Amino acid sequence: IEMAVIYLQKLLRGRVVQNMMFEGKEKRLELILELRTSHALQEDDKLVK
Amino acid sequence: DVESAVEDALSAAGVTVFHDALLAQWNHGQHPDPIYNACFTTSTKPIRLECSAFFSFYKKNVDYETFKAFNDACLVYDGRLVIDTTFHTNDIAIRAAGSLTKFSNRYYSNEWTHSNFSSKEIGFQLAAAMLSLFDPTLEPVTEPPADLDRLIPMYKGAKIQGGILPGSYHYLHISKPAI
Amino acid sequence: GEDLTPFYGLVSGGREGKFYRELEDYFYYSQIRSQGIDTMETRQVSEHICLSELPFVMRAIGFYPSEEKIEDMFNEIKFSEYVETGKLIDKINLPDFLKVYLNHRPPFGNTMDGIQNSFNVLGYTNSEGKKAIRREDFLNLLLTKGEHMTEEEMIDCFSTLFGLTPEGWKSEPAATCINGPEICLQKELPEEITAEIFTTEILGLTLSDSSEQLIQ
Repeated sequence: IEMAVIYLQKLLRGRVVQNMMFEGKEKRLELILELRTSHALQEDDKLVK
Repeated sequence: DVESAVEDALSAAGVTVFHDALLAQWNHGQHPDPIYNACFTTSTKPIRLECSAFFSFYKKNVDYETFKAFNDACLVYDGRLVIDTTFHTNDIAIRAAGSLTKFSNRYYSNEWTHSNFSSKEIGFQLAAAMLSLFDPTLEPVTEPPADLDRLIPMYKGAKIQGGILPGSYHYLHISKPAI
Repeated sequence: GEDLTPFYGLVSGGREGKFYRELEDYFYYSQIRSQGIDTMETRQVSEHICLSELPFVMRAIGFYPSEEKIEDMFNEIKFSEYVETGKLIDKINLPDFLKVYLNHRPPFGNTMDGIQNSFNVLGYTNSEGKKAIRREDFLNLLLTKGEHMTEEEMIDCFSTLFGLTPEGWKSEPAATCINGPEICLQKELPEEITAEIFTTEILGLTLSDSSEQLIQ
């Protein structure tokens, strides 16, 4: 019972938080894109950048 | 030489001159309004001073209120406001210029900005660009080539600063844009 | 081969898939979150996220660790280097974060099955026989059991999921909203709730089934 409840709680919390992050990423996307223009994340920095 | 001249004029006035210091707290921990007494830190010693009134010229900045109003806009802000070298913001419909503005890092010239140049030359060329959207008598013009996106083009309109100085001197200084 | 090549191969579209770019953005966005969205300085970012962001990024990609899983992963990162260095460490790099995700994630896309099982344990079979839960019972259980929720927290979550609030919840205020969610708890949620309804609420993603036959 408790693990089933945790399963639901997990899916609720995850969905809420992911929606927060994707939304924020939209507004910031212009900022984010320019940041990527400047410099890059370590893997894709090392090859791609 | 001129700085030394001004400093000697300040000596003859008896103005109280402090290099190196940094602003420790007026009214320390006591209620700040009004100020009455002030402290200054230094490389070696405490300072205290008596301050009926306090005038700031510490740092120019974008206004906090307007900075926030921009960040609400989600116009790209990198501590100063981001444009291409043809004044486009991230909105095709919104464009910006003057020392509040700065170019993408790709230009690799975060030292070089509209802050560097004359004001008038900036406004004049910005208007010339924006007229091309408005004016039917010149032909309508394309969006920039990326080849322009490669560079900040060298303006030349000299930048003026000028002042009257302690002991009733006049002062005038003009510059080529530079780091 | 070697280096990321196997793990890249595990990611759909590897180094150029729209998924992979979507993930990479979250590393930057969460770096901004760690800096704070409001700052007057130059922005700065480099290689790393700070571990509190890691649960946020993981959820942002689309995998849903429990609080216990979060604790486990923080232990994993802190201690794994510990004995050689002597040190706690809390700056994680993308390549290792990717390894963590790939190990921790469900071994495919996320699946209905645990949802069905959870309803099947919790619910009665309804008039249609479907395993189903009554709205107030469902809410009360979600607060009381499992890992506990505050009532106001749960109300905020529901209001967000229905989209009653302003979005992102991370720059501009809201408090005019929350009174609406009180009645929305009745008006939004049906009296009987089912896996079908709950998954329609959580998921726009039709999490279609995986395949294997080519895999060695």
